[PDB]
Amino acid sequence: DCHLSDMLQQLHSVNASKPSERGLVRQEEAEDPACIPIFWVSKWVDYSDKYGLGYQLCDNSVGVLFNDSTRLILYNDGDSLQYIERDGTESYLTVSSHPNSLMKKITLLKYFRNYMSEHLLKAGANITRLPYLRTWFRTRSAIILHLSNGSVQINFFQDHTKLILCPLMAAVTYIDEKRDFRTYRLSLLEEYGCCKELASRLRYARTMVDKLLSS
Ligand SMILES: BrCc1cccc(I)c1
Repeated sequence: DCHLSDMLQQLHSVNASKPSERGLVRQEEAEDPACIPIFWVSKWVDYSDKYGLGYQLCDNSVGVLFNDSTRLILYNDGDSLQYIERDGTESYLTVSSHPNSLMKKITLLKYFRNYMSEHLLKAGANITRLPYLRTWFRTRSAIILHLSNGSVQINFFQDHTKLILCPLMAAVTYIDEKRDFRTYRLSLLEEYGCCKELASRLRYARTMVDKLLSS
């Protein structure tokens, strides 16, 4: 299930502990820099009416989830490709080899790359295996991005805040409006509690991970 069940369990636990009602809140105490995620989606472009969803990961790699549920990933070296059919079957290729099979999808991918590079701002710019985008959807309030390493990222439209959930670390990273990165250990959030806004977004995240599992 790509650790969705695990993540669901970790969020029910933090939310059940009602961490914004704790009298003596020390959210600063729940931080843990040995849980900082390796990957997250730094930019994305929804062209899903026509071709699909383009994105860039923080390592500068660029991927597309095409409508046919195939994925093409261009590594940060500008040439090496990874290709995933619906089957999940992976294969590796290079741009320079010019594979006749994927000419069209390469061109599309380069368009997405071009657009993102010139027109979009990076997420989490001022801080320091290659997964692909498994699934995604968006509500009025947010886009939800589920990576194949189990990570779930939720980007909120209103205020530009972002959640990155890592079930393997049982951790949450929170990017605020001021672009500040903070990484928390979920269990420690139950103990030290947190602010009302991190709290409501974790309630929203549990509902969103529910939604992923009903599909
Ligand atoms: Br219709 C040209 C095109 C294709 C893929 C992505 C983008 I952004 C634009």
